[PDB]
Amino acid sequence: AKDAWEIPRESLRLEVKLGQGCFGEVWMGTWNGTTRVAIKTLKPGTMSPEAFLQEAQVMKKLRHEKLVQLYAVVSEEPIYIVTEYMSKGSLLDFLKGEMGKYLRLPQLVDMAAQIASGMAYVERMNYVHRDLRAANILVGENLVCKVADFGFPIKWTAPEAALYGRFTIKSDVWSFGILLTELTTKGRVPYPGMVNREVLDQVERGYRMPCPPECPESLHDLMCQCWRKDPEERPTFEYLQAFLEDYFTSTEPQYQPGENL
Ligand SMILES: CC(C)n1nc(-c2ccc3cc(OCc4cccc(Cl)c4)ccc3c2)c2c(N)ncnc21
Repeated sequence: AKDAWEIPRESLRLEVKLGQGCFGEVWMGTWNGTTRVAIKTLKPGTMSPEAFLQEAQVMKKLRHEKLVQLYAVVSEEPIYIVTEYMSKGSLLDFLKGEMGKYLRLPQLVDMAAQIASGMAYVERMNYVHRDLRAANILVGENLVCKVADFGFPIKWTAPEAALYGRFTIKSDVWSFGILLTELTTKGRVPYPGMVNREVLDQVERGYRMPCPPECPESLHDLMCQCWRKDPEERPTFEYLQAFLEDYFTSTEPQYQPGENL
């Protein structure tokens, strides 16, 4: 028995390959011959309707302009998931690429605000992303950013989650903190020079990334709030959204552009 999200297979045209991997593939395509869409194919060898359908409900229930929207599914294998198309790809490729040159703090804080808005919706609904970071954010026209791909990357993960599996909205706040350094360095790996083992030992004994060049210290404080040892002292996304939305009036009103930020 199938639900309202199902579509017939004839309605999809896959046109350009965009991404690859062990999971499957991602294509840009057309739905019902008239609707630009992203399509994610899954190889028949990989995870079955036992763990597909449990993980489908998440993307079927949650709905917000700052989370990448499900449009349709072909559920019987081979599986196809159809979502909205984000014309600029992942945030990480965006910042690294041709556009990074031109982005400055106002745009970068704005993108942060938007993700914070998406995650504040996840927070209200009592969910947890678990792998929040630039690679899992998509960008569209007019710098619209949307959270994607809800769950090894210990550099983005809060210590309590990486050591004890305590994944909570507060461990997503930590990852947001790291995301802010990706935004403010145009997409560089965090903890540059440090292998994964080095990062746990250091973070656990108090080490935190310093202020990136040309980034205001007030913004690096926000980062340090997200990186508090004690999960419950980290701010909410409601707070973070508000802080970033209001940033240039309330916090940094004499901001003057520089060479990179
Ligand atoms: C960066 C590029 C390859 N890409 N990836 C995507 C993309 C990223 C993650 C996705 C995750 C998806 O969900 C995975 C999944 C897995 C099991 C069950 C369900 Cl319901 C859903 C579906 C489509 C996706 C599509 C994308 C997009 N929507 N628009 C434009 N470009 C996109």
